[PDB]
Amino acid sequence: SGAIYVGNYRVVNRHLATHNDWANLVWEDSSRDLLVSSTTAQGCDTIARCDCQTGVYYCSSRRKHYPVSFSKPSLIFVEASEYYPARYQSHLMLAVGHSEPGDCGGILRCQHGVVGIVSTGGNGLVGFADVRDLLWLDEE
Ligand SMILES: C[C@@H](Cc1cocn1)NC(=O)c1nn(C)c2ccccc12
Ligand SMILES: [Zn+2]
Repeated sequence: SGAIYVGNYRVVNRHLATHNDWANLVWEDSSRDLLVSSTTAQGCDTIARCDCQTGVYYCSSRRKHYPVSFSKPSLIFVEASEYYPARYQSHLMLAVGHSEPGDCGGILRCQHGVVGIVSTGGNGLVGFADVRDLLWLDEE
């Protein structure tokens, strides 16, 4: 589990969105595994605006933050899970790192701020849904 709290937005994995998220919906995209809802309180996270390929992510199944090198956001075929059939996921970045299904929502960050959240994984890989292109998260 986990979310990004920037401005009056909450960014979560679409597959982990709650009824309150759907009832306060700002934007969602199944191909990216992302959903954004509105919040009453202002958040403290800031979004990175860059093309870094090194950063650190939080792994709840180890209670640890790990440094990683990761690929650029791309269209990748992801195997089936209980939340989606096997399909192409867009804006996804891969790295070598430990992960388990409940690690989704952990933040990946670089020197500039938050880069994205854990979305996919297995066999020593972890995949992150990028948010750096969502410029509107910084205003309104
Ligand atoms: C919960 C789904 C969401 C999903 C996105 O694309 C399709 N399904 N993801 C997973 O199944 C999953 N995520 N991580 C971090 C893993 C690590 C090891 C094994 C499985 C996974
Ligand atoms: Zn950066």
